[PDB]
Amino acid sequence: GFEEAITLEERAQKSAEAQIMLFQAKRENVQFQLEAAYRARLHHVNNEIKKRL
Amino acid sequence: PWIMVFLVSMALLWAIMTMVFFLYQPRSVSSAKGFSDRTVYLNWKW
Repeated sequence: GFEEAITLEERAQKSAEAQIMLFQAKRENVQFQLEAAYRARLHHVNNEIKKRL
Repeated sequence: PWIMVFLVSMALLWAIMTMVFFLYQPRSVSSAKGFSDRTVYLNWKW
């Protein structure tokens, strides 16, 4: 039981280490949304010019 | 001498009673099973 409790604490420390990559995933999630919104407008502008043509 | 015989018998009864009181088997049956249920885990900043 003491050996198992050590390994459980080892996993808890590793999950604390992976908190940083979660933050990067949140940062990329924000950047993905801003890209999908801005590029659709760029697609919409191109479609509007094609509509004018 | 009934008084002296009574006192010895009662003193014997007290001595047998004390010997019975410590006549037992201690056990240690508290393992670390509850330690395995104390997995402290960090709340993630969602």
